[PDB]
Amino acid sequence: ARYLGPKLKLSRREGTDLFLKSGVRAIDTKCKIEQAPGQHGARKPRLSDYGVQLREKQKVRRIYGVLERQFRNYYKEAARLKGNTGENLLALLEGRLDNVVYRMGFGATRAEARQLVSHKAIMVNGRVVNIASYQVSPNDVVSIREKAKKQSRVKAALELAEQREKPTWLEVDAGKMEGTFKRKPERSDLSADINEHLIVELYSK
Amino acid sequence: MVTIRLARHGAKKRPFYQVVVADSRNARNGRFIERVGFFNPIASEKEEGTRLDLDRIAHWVGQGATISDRVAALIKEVNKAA
Amino acid sequence: ATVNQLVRKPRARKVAKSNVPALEACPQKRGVCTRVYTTTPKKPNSALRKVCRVRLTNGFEVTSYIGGEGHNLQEHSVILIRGGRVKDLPGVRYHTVRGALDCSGVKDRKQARSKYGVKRPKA
Amino acid sequence: NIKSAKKRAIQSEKARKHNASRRSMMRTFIKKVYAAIEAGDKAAAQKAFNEMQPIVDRQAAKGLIHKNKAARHKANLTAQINKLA
Amino acid sequence: FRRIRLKDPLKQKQLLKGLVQLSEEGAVQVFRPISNNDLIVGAVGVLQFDVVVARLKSEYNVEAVYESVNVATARWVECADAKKFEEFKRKNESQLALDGGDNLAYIATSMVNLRLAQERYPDVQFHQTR
RNA sequence: UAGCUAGUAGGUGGGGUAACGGCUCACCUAGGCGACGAUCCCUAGCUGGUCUGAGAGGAUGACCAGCCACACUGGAACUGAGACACGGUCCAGACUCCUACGGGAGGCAGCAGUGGGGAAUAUUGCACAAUGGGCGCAAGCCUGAUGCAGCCAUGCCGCGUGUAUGAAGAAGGCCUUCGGGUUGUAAAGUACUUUCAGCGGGGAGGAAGGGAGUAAAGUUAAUACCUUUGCUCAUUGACGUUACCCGCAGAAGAAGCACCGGCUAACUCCGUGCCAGCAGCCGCGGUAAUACGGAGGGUGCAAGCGUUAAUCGGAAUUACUGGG
Repeated sequence: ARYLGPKLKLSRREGTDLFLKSGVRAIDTKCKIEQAPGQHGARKPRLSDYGVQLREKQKVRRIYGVLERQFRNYYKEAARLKGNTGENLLALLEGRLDNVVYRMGFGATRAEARQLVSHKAIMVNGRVVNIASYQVSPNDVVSIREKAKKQSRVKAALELAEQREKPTWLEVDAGKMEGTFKRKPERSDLSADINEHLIVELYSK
Repeated sequence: MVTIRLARHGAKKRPFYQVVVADSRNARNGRFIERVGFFNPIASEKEEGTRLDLDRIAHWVGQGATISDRVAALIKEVNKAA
Repeated sequence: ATVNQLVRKPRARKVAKSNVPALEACPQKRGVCTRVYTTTPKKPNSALRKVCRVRLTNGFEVTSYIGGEGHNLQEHSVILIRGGRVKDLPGVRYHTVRGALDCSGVKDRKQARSKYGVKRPKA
Repeated sequence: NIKSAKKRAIQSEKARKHNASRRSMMRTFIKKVYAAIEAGDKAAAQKAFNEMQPIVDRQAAKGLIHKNKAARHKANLTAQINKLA
Repeated sequence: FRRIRLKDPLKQKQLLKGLVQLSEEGAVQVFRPISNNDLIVGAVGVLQFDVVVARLKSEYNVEAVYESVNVATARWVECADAKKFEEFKRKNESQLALDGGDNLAYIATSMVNLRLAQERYPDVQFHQTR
């Protein structure tokens, strides 16, 4: 299920910062980014259309931590909704529970947030959910139970939440660790860089 | 002989009965005339637990349908003055 | 065009024959596997390819290409037959399954071991 | 086959004479009236019809005849005996 | 004693099942080497004509006439405790043999190999199965 | 496969069917089907549906459900409202078994299980606790249907096999222009945690009913009997050492499979040398192999991964949409 391997080599492979190794520390520059994905990083590829589509797909997948079959299921759930497919797909990727826990600042990295969800700590609407594939409904409230509240691992990782953009579509209390979910995010609000059009052109065939 | 009985739908360890008018010689999930209402035994307190249209049931009582014990208990659940 | 011709004689779809006559769509077949010898291929190859004439259990006489490096076949040792043409031996339309029945696996293989039936390197 | 409910077999044996024997005597009375049809005597035909009518209605009563076979017998036999008379 | 070499090699499955049925018994314990041929019939007695007559049944049709092949001393069954028999499997991976009941004794060709096995120190929660 | 049909086509009358009916008999005429495929051969249970496909279409219809047909083979009738009958009868045939040899018993295309076939498919398990069916006023009885339990990664889904930190950028392997790089925050070390397994304790829900007693209203001459409704008591679980919750201990028990010339994601070194060999197509190997084998590294999926077999799409290469 999980990758559980070189989460720093993937950002070198894609070139952009995938935020897998975020941590308490800032931008590292400790792995020679953009110039060494591996042994043959000095090579310049031909980089065709299917190439940039597959690199965009793997980039979005290793940002959001979703496997291939599960992301194909998310695309099937994106093509059936209203509006357009590309906005719906990123709304479904944001509607994952671990991504909401990550945007709240409850954990430094995304895998740490997934481990915090999994080990009976994250509770939404009074009902504890361990699997990160929970589709977050609008107008919910996420928090941490009292038996797992502030054993320091939420605490210092919350300080990283003071350095992030702190987006509009969700609000954290930061006094009792009780988040509040709100309306669905606009396309022009989430990270401003990733391309849904290559994902649509890949999964259209 | 016609009867009003449950049909036992659902999954394993997840029962969901279908109160339905059918002949006694037909199968439990077999051929039926028409369906009327439903019952869920695991329907602890939420927005809906049991729908039961008493008009068609009274019509089949006017035809001669033998009501089983669970359907009679559902009739005593859907009480005229309660 | 000329739709009345299709009214009289409808457009009959061609029923293309299968590349492997494997008796009503089965994955594998089990044969007697006689006649173990080497076959020199067609013009731009110039090699010596091992082959075996496999009398199947349904009566058909097929000839399957012996894969792998080394084998223990001598007119016997019932094996398993899989489909697929070889494109190097005209007349051969099948392959031998290694790791299957009596033909044992290929000695000292590490890479590509699910094909050719070799186990994981134990040491 | 060995069965606890084999009693329905031999009891049907107990049926296959007796009821059929009644059926037997029923049709012979019917055939007797056909003898009158081969005789030409309308008085003997009426006497035979009056002899066969209550017994064939009794055979229609006891579940052997579905009172439409015997009704057909009464109908066409009445038609024959008043066509002859 | 000797072997199984499977005359009339069609339908090995009657002996790949039906002799494993006899392998649980006190007289017969079938030994499977890795090379998938030359399966050893275990006998504690001498007269293996019992199994040869037993090979002529409803689910037994293969003959396997005997000859002389030398495998010597009894295959002393031993299954050591965890984290330690793994490297014992790794160092001589061509010198193992499956048994009746999924066991691995060592392999018994001579007394000197059993002395090397005792020199190898296999600390074991020992069960004889015999 | 171009002619087929003689109860054949229709009519009158008799009989027969729960019922129209050449369904069946006596008489009369020569009709009836057919190129908008009659008769003959092969194949096939049909359908709602499944898979694929934008749609139109194509294959399939295994599991759920309706109908039909069958119960070792063929034929026949009786009982019964309903059978021309799975666990009913008789006759004829084939195959096992008993015989005291005069004669009889049997039909797993039921649940289990076995021989053989095949590449391929399970346990000779628990109980009527719940539903339904049969009988009984009822209590109660049967139920291999069912509710489950055991096995199989057969398919889908989820979780874990640790997390954070950690440079001497250690040892070993591989490459080298022998400067160094790669494996590699990977491993060792340190600090926490134990999801899931192991053990020890609580513990729902699937449970409605039914039995005894009491009270009230009907019924009746009757405060007696019986029906119905409150109400009191003892209760009804195969699953079940249940789901779920708490506690103990220790990272402790838990990661493989394919690919690396292009299609299509990923590179070198060594060993042969048109030999061994790979391959789904272009194809490689003839002493400097990014294609064979081994080592290292990377990529992809993940308790699954590759190969084989089948259907559809791509294939507008069956063109009705949509070709010449």
